[PDB]
Amino acid sequence: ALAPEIVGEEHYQVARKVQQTLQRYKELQDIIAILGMDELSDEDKLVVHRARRIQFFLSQNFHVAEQFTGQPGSYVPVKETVRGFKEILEGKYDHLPEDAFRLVGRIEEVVEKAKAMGV
Amino acid sequence: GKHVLVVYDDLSKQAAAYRELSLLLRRPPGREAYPGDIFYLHSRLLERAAKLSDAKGGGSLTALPFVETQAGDISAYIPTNVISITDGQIFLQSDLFFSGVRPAINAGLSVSRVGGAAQIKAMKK
Amino acid sequence: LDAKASEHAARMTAMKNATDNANELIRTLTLSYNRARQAAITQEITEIVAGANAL
Amino acid sequence: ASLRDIKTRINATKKTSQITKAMEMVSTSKLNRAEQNAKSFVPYMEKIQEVVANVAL
Amino acid sequence: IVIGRVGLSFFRKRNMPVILDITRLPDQPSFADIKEIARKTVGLFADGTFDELYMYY
Amino acid sequence: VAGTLRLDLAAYRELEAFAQFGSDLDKATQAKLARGARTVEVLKQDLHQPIPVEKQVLIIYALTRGFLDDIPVEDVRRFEKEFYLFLDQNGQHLLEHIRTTKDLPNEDDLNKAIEAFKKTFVVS
Repeated sequence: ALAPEIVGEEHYQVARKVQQTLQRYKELQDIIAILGMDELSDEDKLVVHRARRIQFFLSQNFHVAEQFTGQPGSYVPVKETVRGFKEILEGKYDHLPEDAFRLVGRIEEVVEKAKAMGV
Repeated sequence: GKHVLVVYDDLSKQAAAYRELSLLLRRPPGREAYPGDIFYLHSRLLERAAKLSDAKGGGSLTALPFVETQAGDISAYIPTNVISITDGQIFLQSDLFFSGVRPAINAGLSVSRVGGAAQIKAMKK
Repeated sequence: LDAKASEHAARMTAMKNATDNANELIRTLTLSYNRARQAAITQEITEIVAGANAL
Repeated sequence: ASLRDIKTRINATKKTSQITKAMEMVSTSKLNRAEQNAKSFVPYMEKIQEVVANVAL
Repeated sequence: IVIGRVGLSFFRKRNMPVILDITRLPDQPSFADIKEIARKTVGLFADGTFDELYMYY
Repeated sequence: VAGTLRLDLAAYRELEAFAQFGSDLDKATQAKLARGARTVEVLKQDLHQPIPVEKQVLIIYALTRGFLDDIPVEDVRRFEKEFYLFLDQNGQHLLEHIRTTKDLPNEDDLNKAIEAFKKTFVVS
């Protein structure tokens, strides 16, 4: 079902860009573990910076996992998740700490979590 | 109506013993010369531990099976068979053991499938 | 200026040594990989034949 | 070690080796440029050294 | 007086009295890149702040 | 044109590790990197849209003769699409010549047509 004529052009482009970013991040880990982060170019540093946040934002808190997470679950509409990932790709939330993206749901919950953390 | 705790100090050793018996009885072998029903052996054993309902008296039996891995390979045949049966596992690592952290539980690879419901309210909080 | 020249020479030498070490490691790892591959194929074929003639 | 683990190590080491080789060649060119830059400084240093030796002594 | 962030971090981790630094220099620096820092260093000698210069490279 | 295409692609694949160090313009091999990037962009294609052989020949000719060297790599796909439309509109003689003789048209005519399209293309 992941085709432009089924999900829409914007959804398709966002999904493909996310996959491209994650694939690029996968290749960087091998050289990072050896030569450190300082030797990367500015483009690769930005790729790592955004890929980490994307990977954390793909997490979610489930309703049936309260016994494991300690918090109630969330339901996220597809329009909301598309818009949130588009904003992350555009860099609207580069200043947010990457731990604020874990197990939240909607994009506004990331902002609320970071505000609670004191950012 | 009582409560029972059972510890099986090595399930891999009965796996070896059952393999020996099956080979001696001329039953054709499978992976790693193990018989076909090596999974059924352990599943049949471990499914008998349960928490009974109130109509059945409310008794319980709880089990602690043991599996010994080779070189910390948690993805081997018998370890994966046993992991697929139980309600969670506690994985101990030699590298953690020598680095000073004991009892050396690897938090990433350990999990409890009943977690939260099996805790006091304060501990859960 | 002398320090800059020294720094560039040092980087060149260090990266040359690192490349040589990586090549040697690749060679040894490839040898071990091929040994493991052969041992695997042997093990599956032996198990197949043992099961077949067990009937 | 399993076949997958060994293959992953091989690929990672190959990528690292390529990066280090590129860095070596870049540093070689930079060293050549630094040597010529140091060479370009000699006449001024010689002139000022001679002038100082003549005057201050 | 330290030129280079690796030495800067070394001395900061060992809590030593660093007074000057540049921390950012090109691969082929020109004289104008260190003119100000050299001027300050030589001025501090005549200023009476300290009466000795040793330099390591 | 295939031989030049293959040589450019192989040269790019051999130099792929130097892409990070070209950011400060260390040396003049960066032309090869730019050509390889444009080649990779050209070889991409969408689903269920095969291209006629004459159009493939013309786009590969344009790539290998340097007519894409000033187009940003982000615009190559749109350049190819608009070039195909421009061909259907005006290069029918070139397309027919290729279809009939299985050989390239006159170099001067190809260059004139490519430049005529290029002065109408708008860089995004």
